Amino acid sequence: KPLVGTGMERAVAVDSGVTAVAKRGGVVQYVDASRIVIKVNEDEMYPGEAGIDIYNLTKYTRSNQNTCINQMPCVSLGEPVERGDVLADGPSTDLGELALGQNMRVAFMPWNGYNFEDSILVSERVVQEDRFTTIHIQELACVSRDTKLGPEEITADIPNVGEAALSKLDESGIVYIGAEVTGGDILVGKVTPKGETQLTPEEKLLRAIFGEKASDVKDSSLRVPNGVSGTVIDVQVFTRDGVEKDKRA
Amino acid sequence: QDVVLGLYYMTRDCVNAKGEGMVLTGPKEAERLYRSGLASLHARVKVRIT
Amino acid sequence: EIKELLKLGDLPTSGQIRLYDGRTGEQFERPVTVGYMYMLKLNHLVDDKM
Amino acid sequence: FLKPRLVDIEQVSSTHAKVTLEPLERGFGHTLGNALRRILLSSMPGCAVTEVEIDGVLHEYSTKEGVQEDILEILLNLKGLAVRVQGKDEVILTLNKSGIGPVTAADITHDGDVEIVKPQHVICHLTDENASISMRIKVQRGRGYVPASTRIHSEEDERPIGRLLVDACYSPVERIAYNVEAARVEQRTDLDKLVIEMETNGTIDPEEAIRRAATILAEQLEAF
Amino acid sequence: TEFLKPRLVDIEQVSSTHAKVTLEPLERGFGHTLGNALRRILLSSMPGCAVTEVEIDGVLHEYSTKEGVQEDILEILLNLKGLAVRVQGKDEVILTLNKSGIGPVTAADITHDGDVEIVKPQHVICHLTDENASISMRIKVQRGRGYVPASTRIHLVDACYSPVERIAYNVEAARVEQRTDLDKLVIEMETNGTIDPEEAIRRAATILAEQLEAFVDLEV
Amino acid sequence: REEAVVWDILDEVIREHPVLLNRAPTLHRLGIQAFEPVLIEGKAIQLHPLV
Repeated sequence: KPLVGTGMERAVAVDSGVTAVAKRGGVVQYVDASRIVIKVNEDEMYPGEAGIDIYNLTKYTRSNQNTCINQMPCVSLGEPVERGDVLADGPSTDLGELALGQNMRVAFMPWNGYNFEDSILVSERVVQEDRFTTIHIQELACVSRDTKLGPEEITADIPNVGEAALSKLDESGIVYIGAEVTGGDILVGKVTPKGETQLTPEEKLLRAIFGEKASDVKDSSLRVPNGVSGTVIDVQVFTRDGVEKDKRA
Repeated sequence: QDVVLGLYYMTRDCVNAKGEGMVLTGPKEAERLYRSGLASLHARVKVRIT
Repeated sequence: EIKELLKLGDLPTSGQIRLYDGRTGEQFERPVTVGYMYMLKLNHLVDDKM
Repeated sequence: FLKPRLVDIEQVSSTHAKVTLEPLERGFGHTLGNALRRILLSSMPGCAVTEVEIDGVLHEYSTKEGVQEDILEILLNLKGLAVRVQGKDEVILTLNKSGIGPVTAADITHDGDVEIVKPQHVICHLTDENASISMRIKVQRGRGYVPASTRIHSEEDERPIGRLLVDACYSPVERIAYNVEAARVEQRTDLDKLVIEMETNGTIDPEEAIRRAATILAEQLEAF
Repeated sequence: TEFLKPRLVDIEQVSSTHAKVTLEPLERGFGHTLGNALRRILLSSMPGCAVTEVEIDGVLHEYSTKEGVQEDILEILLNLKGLAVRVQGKDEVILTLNKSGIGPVTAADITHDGDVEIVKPQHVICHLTDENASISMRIKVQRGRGYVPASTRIHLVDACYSPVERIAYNVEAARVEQRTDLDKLVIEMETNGTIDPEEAIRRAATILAEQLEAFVDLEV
Repeated sequence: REEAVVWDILDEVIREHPVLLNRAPTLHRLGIQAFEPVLIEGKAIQLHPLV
C-alpha cells in the first residue's frame, strides 16, 4: 500500500473493476479464497427470493499484458460488511486503497559508483523477501492444421525424443496441469506429415549401417520459448464441431 | 559526476579540522594519518612531496 | 507538519541520520538522508529486453 | 597484549539479546565487532522449510476448497515457520487439521528433533466444518539463501508434482548491531566494551552464534 | 554445512619492500571482512622500532640552525623517522652520527652497534655543507605495538613503529565452476624494509587469531 | 546441453576478441566503440562510466 499517499488511491482501486465491492451489506456466511458468500440485511433486501449475495472471485488468469490477475478476500468469516465496501482485493490493491508498488527504506548517498547515473542499488534483503517478485501469465497455443499431405496429430508419439521428453506429457500429448516447465520442454506434442525425405549418399550409407526407419513425420510440437520458465496453471482444447475429441480433451 | 564530487570533496580545504598545521614525510603517511581517523581528509598541512 | 510528526517519532528534524558502511564498519562523514520512498517496478524486465 | 573474552550475555526476548565483550584494546572493538557483524549476518546455520507436498494440489497457483489462503500464500507462510533440529539434517513433518478455525504451527506432528519456537505461527486458516488439509512439510538444513529456482540442476525425478519446492531462508540472524563504549575495567589505561545486540527468530542461541561466527572468522586465517 | 577456505594462489611481489598478494577463492562477503580487518590491524598495531628521540649536539632545540647543514632540525627529525631500525633482544639501543666532511651524512655514516641493523646504507639523514662542520649526535630508538605520535610522549620525535608504509585491499569477483559469485581478495602492502611484507601479513593476522583464541573449537 | 565444459572454451574465444557496442542515437563516430568482453552473470550489459 503506499506509506505516503494522497487519498485518491481508494477511489481508483474501487472505481476500477479490479476489486470486489459488496452489492448489499450484511454478514459474511462464508469466506473462501475461491468465493465469498454474504448474507443480506432485511432493510436492504427485497421481499421475495429471500437472502444472500455470492461473489465468485476471479482466480489466477491471463491479463492483457501477460501479467497475472488474482483476487484475494479482504474479509473474515462472520464479519459485518457495509454496502459498497471492498469484499476483496484485485492485483496491486491493498484493503481498498491502490498499491502500485512497494515502499522501502532508501538512503540518498553516492555508493561506490554502483549508482552512477540514475542506476539503482538494491540490497539482498529485498530480492530475498520476494517483495518485488512478479507473476507472469503467458498464453501459448498449438495449432493442428490440414496439409495436402495429411492431418496433423497432437499425439504424444514424437519422432526423436527420450523418455525424459515424453514424460511431462500425458498419453495424449498435452502437458499435465501444475507441471513446472522451462525452455525446450514440450508443452504439446504435435507431428505433421512429411513423406519421402529424398535423402542422399553417405546419409543413406549411414542409415544402412545403423538401420534407422527415419520418419515420414516431422516434429511440429509446441515447446516452451527459450529462457522463459514457469508452471502450467491451465490447459484448453478447442475442437472442430464434428472431429473426434482426443483422449485428453 | 559521482567521481568529480569525490575528487572535489577530497581536495577542498576547510578552515579547521583534525590534523591542522602538522607536518608529514609524504603522501603515504598522510593517507595513513587519515584512514586511522587522526587527521581530517581536508586540513591545512605542510607535507614533503617529490 | 512533517518535522512535527518526526518529533512524534523520535527521529531527527533533518530527516538525515548517521550511517555506517557495512564494509569497513566506519561511519560516514556527514548525515545522509534516509526514509521510505514508495517505489514501482515498471515492466521493462531485463529478461524481456535481452 | 590482552586478549578479549565474553561476559554477561543478556537475554531479553525469545527473539533477540545483547552479548558483551569486556577486554578490548585500542580501537579493537570495531575491528572485531564489524568483522563479527559480517560473518554473523552472512554465514550461520539454519533449518528453513524447503519441500512441501500438500493434499489435493498439483501446484502453488490453485486454491484448496475450504481455506481462504491461496496455496502460494500458504507456502509463503511455511517459509516463515521457524524450527530447530538436533540430530537430523532433514526432517519431514506431517501437518494435519480440520474444522473451522485457524491452523497454527502447533498442529503438526511432534518429532524427536522438532522444536517449534512459534506455536502461534499462522500457516493458514480454515473456513468450513469439513475441510481437511494434510501436508508433508519437508524441512532441511543449510546456510545462506537458496532460492527455489537454483534447486533444479540436479533434478533427478522430482516427478511427484504434488511436491512444491520453496525458497530456502536459512539464517537465524535478522539484525546485528554493535556498539563500542569505553568499558573501564577497574585498572587499565583505556579499554572498550563491545555490545553486540543481535536479532534472531529464536532458533539459535546468542552464545552458539557468537561462538561460530568468530570460529569461521579465525577459520579463514588458516592461510598461515 | 561445509565451508570454503582459500589459500593464496599467487604472491606477485614488486622488488623487495613492496608486495601484492592475491587470495582466492573466498565466500561472498568474506573478501571485505578479511581485507578490512587485516588492514586495520596491519596499520595501527604492528611491532617495530624506529626513533622516538635524538639529542641535538648543536643546540637544545627542534628549532635552531646547525653550522654546516641547511636542513631545519625538524627536517632532519623527519629523515630520522624514515630510518629503518630492526633491534634484537636489546630493548632500547642508541647510536651516534659520527662523521663530518664536505658531503651528506647517510645511514651508513652511523656508528655500528652490536644488536643493530640498518637495512639501507643509502638512506639520507642530512646534507653536509662546506668544510669541517660540527656534526655528530646520538640517537635513541624505542619500541611500540602500535603507532605513537610525537605529542603523545607526555612525560620530541614521532615514533613510527609499524613497518607498514601502505596497505590497500581490492575486492573483485572470483569465478569457481558451478559457484556463481565469489570474493577474490587482493592485498597490496609496502614496508619500511625491516620485516618483509609476506611475513608481515602473517604476524598481522596472527594478532587477529590470538584475539580470537578465547572463543572457538572443532576444526583447528 | 550447456554442458559444464564449454564455459571454459568460451573464456578462450572471448579473450582477445573485442566486441562493438552501439547506442540508439548515433551522432558522432564515438557512438560506436569497441571493448573487451568480460563474462558476466545476468542479462544486462555493463558499460564503463567514463564512456
